[PDB]
Amino acid sequence: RKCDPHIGLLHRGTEKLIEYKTYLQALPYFDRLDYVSMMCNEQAYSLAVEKLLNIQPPPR
Amino acid sequence: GSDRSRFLEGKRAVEDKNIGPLVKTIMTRCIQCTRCIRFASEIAGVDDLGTTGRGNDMQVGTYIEKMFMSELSGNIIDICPVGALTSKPYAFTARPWETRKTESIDVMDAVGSNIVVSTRTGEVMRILPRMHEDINEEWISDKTR
Amino acid sequence: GTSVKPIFSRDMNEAKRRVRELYRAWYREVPNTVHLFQLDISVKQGRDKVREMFMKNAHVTDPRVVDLLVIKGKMELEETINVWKQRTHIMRFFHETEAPRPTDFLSKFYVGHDP
Amino acid sequence: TYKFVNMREPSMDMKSVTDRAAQTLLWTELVRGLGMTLSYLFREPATINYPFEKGPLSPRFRGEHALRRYPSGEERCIACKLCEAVCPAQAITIEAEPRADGSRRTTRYDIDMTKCIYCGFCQEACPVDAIVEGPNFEFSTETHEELLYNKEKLLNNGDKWEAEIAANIQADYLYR
Amino acid sequence: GVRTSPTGEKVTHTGQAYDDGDYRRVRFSDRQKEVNENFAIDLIAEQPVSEVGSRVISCDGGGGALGHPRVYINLDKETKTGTCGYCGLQFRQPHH
Amino acid sequence: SKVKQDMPPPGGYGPIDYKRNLPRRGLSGYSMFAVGIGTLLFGYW
Amino acid sequence: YIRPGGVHQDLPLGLLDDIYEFSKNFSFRIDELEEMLTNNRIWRNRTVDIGVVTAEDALNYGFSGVMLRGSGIQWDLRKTQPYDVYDQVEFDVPIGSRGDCYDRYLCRVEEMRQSLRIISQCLNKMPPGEIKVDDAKVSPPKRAEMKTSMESLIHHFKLYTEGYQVPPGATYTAIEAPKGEFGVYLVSDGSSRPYRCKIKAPGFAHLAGLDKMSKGHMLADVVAIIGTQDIVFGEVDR
Amino acid sequence: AGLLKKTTGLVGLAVCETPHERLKILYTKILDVLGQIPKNAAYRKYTEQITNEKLGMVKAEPDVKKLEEQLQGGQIEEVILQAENELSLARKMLRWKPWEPLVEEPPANQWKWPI
Amino acid sequence: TQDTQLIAVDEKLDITTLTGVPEEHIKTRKVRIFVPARNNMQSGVNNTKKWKMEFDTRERWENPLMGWSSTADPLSNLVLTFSTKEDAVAFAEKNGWSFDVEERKVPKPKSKSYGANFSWNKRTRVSTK
Amino acid sequence: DTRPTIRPRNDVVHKQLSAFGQYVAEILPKYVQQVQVSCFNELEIFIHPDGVIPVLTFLRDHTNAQFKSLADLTAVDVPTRQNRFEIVYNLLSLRFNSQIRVKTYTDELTPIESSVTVYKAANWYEREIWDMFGVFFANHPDLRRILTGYGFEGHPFRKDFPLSGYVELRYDDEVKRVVAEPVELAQEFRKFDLNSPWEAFPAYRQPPE
Amino acid sequence: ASATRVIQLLRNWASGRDLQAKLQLRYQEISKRTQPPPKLPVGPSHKLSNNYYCTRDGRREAMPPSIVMSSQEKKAVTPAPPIKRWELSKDQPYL
Ligand code: SF4
Ligand code: SF4
Ligand code: SF4
Ligand code: SF4
Ligand SMILES: [K+]
Ligand SMILES: [Zn+2]
Repeated sequence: RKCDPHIGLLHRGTEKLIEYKTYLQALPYFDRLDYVSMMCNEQAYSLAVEKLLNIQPPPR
Repeated sequence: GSDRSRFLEGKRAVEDKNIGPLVKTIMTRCIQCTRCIRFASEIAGVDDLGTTGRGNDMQVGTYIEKMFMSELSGNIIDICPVGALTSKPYAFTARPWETRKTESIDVMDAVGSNIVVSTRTGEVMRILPRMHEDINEEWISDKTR
Repeated sequence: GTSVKPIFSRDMNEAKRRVRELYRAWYREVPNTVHLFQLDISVKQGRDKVREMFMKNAHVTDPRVVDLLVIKGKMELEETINVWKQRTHIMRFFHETEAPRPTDFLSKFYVGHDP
Repeated sequence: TYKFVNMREPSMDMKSVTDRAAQTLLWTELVRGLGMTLSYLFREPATINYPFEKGPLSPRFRGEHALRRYPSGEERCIACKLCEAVCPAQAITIEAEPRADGSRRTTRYDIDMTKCIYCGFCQEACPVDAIVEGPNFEFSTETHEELLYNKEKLLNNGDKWEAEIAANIQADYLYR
Repeated sequence: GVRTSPTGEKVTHTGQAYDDGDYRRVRFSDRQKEVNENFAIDLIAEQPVSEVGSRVISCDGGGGALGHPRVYINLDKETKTGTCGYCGLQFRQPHH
Repeated sequence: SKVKQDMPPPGGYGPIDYKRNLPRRGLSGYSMFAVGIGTLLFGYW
Repeated sequence: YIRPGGVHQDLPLGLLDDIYEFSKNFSFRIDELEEMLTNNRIWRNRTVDIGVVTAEDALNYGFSGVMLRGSGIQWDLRKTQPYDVYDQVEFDVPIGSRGDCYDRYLCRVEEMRQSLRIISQCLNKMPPGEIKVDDAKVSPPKRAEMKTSMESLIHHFKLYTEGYQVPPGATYTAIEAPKGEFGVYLVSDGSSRPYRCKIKAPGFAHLAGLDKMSKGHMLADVVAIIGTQDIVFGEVDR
Repeated sequence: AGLLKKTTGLVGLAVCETPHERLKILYTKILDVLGQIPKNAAYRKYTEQITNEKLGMVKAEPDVKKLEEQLQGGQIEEVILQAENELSLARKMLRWKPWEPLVEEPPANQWKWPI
Repeated sequence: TQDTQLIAVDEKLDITTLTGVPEEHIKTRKVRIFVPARNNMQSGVNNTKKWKMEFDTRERWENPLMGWSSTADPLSNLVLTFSTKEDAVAFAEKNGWSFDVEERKVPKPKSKSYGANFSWNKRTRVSTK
Repeated sequence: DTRPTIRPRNDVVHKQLSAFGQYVAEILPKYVQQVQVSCFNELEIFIHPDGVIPVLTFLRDHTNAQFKSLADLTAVDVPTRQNRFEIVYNLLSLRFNSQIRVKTYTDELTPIESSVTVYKAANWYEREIWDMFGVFFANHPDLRRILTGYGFEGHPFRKDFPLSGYVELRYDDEVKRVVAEPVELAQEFRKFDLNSPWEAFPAYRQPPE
Repeated sequence: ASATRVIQLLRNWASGRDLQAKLQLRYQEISKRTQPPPKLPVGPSHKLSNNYYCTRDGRREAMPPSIVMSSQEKKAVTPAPPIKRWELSKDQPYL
């Protein structure tokens, strides 16, 4: 009838520790966010940081 | 500044000079801003620092062996924008990005110069001057440093 | 400027009313926690702790604050009711493993460099 | 461009419906499911014989941290603290002090394996290739304290795996 | 070289040895004090000082990219031998 | 010298199959029912 | 590996060949999985019409990725808002039909096949060039250049000690992650460290809608449903 | 019109057998509800414009597919759905009435995020 | 503005009971509002433009096993930034933390002149270049 | 290309987003305080906190907006501001393939109307902002902690909250229980003061005050 | 760690496909684990002239966000032109 999910049983303070680390230092956090799809998380973070920096990666 | 170099030749190297047990000198890092010379001439009074030669070989030092001994000598460590002049007691002890800075007041003399104690791992590492423009400008004595 | 939005109550009396009914719920609940959660502290030994928790923040006077802790206490009651807190979570209120701390200045001076 | 993954209406010819009823009564796709597993049992298993057989690796593999040293014998580390300043987990503790000779070397270089994330950022940050991630990965310990590496333990690892680590860097330094 | 303190504890290259009246030595009994016998302080000493025939010389530590950043040492003082700040190798002008 | 890096062969890699290849096999429904009924009849006799 | 400014280091020599060899045979494994699950009357009974979600309900519930594609909603960030070089590869999005568990599973298998096609295209179209942006202030210089030149050494030191200062501002960038639309709201302040990095997680929204899906469904259907989301609590709990 | 589509694609969206009439009545309802909004308000102007154009396109084209292409709002059923949504939005915006000037200037530098 | 029977709550704002801070760490601490002094090692003033709030340093002992800097003060590495002094003190009073604000020191405007280096009557004439 | 490293700049998207920003500003002048388009073509609308329910609904229902997916709802805490909490709504329009940002402000003790009625996806998001920051959302179906442990005391994502918290956990055999104790780290977090004292970007140079 | 011909027919028939052509075990087709040294190329900014960082700067050409309205007939507009309906895949329209 009702199914309340009690998430937080694995809540690491990722978004809090990210502030205390530099952008390069915060890169391995996203690899540890979703552990079945990994390079996609790094790709998202890299696209965000590149867009903020107004730079583009080489075509290769 | 740029992000690369177009210098494809051999760099220069300058023999180090000794000026006492407080200021370690690696003169090959000197950019010859002559700020130490002006500080010694005006703020410290003693005219023992200067230049030698011309061109790329003109080196900043004392020529003859003579320690830069003054109550305000260690301040040249602050004056040098590069690592040419460095604090000998602090040499190879800590990195700037890791020391916690706590502002305090010197108690050695009675002027009461404002200082910054940089401590890491609960241990005092060095004393730097803090600008006040009334007490100590931005200098401290050697007994304070 | 001096006048700002309210949370739930529009005066201190209504906030005290909400505090009163929250205490009502907690006081009625306590023995159910003692039995259901298989606690070993006496029933009174939990009711007085509810009283002490209510008396802790008895100094606040901003109404919006009072509604805020009313909601927070309601949430803690909600967790306690449908076994969302566990034995360890409830027992945290009675700080058991914590060694008693001293209050006089002399013992603090004897023990370490702290205020 | 998009495709409809499930938009197939079954044909209602007498043959089609007879085949569907035969599949229902005489379980057909179920027999196909049995046949697939029969085909793979008769196939070769993929298990390797550990520890007599080891899964393949690459020269870039990140494992047990180790401090290298120059061929002369002097340690490569100069206590520039780049590795400590770049570790995402703050697993490196460095204390430096000018040695008797005069060279600046770490009086303490501890790396906490229980806090390390094995990113390899330290080995990139090192300007003298002093700290590396060795090829070793079978270094499990029975007690926690054995995973808190000291300078001496890291130097022992460098002296032990030097033959492997030198070759691994030799086969990868050109990519970096 | 690694030597033995009066208690029995081997001193490391950093001059570390627990005091006799120190409880911490309890950790080392039934175990060993992990120390590195190959002392960098000694190992760099017997490396021969190269007789460089130029006023200044460039050291990269050997191996190019395998070594340390290339630095130039000024060999002008006849009373001392120029020592690379990265690897510790010494150099000296041919008797000036 | 020239630059060297991991590259596809000069003519490019071969074709890569991606479509579903679930093969079709087995007799028709009529044939399956006929075989079952014939087996039943033989057993009955 | 993937880092702001490109990638850490280039591919080891002889890796494209191995990827081609693997992707050549991966189609057989996909077909075997299909033959194992697609037409089975047991799987086609525990996943057909089990966990149906409406199109507007899915859109309002914050769903993304497969749970949109699985319910007729024609949306895919790889095509609608292409990022990187996704506007070059050719692929088809497996739009679902009924929105149940079986339709989403079929969608996932077809996404596997289409991604195999994209892998073939990427292998056949690898261009020459470098691996990181040719800017030593956002990407560390090569180790060979660092040990030889002043500026490379200084930039390497500062990047690995301080980092690249990101201009002040805030952005929300999202990509079609294999789960859904994984995004980041990155808020900088002009320093070398982020001010606030919020993570938009498809798993969060999908698990928020678990109760709406499981209505009248039994416990076994709930076991199927928390699987059709591919729920991962590393991403959910942030 | 033409042959009716079997399904609309997106689930839940049932195929509507009376697209033209439904769209016409919804657009007329939207216009009449807008009539209550004061003319100076931008909501009235913009929504009346959009509804007028789309009503004209609905009236002109009798072909369902050509009308779908012309409206550029996906399939027709999506168009009735969004017309209902706009009608409800206008009904609620009658109550909200955002035509009034800004309620309150933000306190000093709430924006300006170099900090 | 806000038409919901907008109530006067003149008494000063206090969230000391809504932050979760324990008993010990809310009055025995002393925050410090100050503009950080320029690092005399460098010559850049970009780090002396934002006020900062910090907490008093507490005991920092050595870990018996390895020698780390063990501490038991949660509010030791937490330093807030503020655009203006008034906002920082508003935050300090709002959270019920004792403060001691130091005014922002500013370098006094000097009077530079190249000609004074080569003066004819004054003592500012330099003896070297 | 002349800019092989500089990210390409699109100006048509900038014009379209600016036009829609003016459109939204004219549509709802009651709540829209300030609209701006970033250099990387992202539009942000700063509204009064009372306009949370109306503006969103407009962006969800208008034919010219059709933002029917709450991608993300988050908050940013800036202590130096009066109303420190800054709630951010990210919306995506699948019909016009466009992303919009609606950002409002709120202090510690001011409630915000829950957007659960408009965006039913917000229901969980709101709880997170309540749990992480403490912003109370009125008219919410159920507000509760969603990430922190049961009985947690505080809002972790607040800036005035140590990253190590105040309480750690342990197992005590005397009480045979997972007890909570004051935090005491073996190695304290080494706070690195890495910030160049030289101005980085002349463009974002705050005028002196 | 090759099956006999009799077995291969049983595996092939039980599966209905040629398994020997496409196996999931890598025998010798893999790339050699030892490879010749690579020579990585240079980027587009490895020039000895006309390489001033002012032109190549990416971070310093990012202006602050442009405000279009602040609190201190005209045809209705849209965030972007409406999406265009996707077309069926000519490769394989219906699965
Ligand atoms: S202050 Fe330093 S850099 Fe300047 S001249 Fe003196 S030694 Fe050289
Ligand atoms: S830190 Fe500065 S002074 Fe020292 S070597 Fe580098 S550039 Fe020269
Ligand atoms: S590889 Fe290990 S030691 Fe090096 S930075 Fe990463 S976690 Fe730290
Ligand atoms: S980066 Fe290398 S040289 Fe620098 S401190 Fe670490 S190990 Fe030593
Ligand atoms: K200096
Ligand atoms: Zn050397």
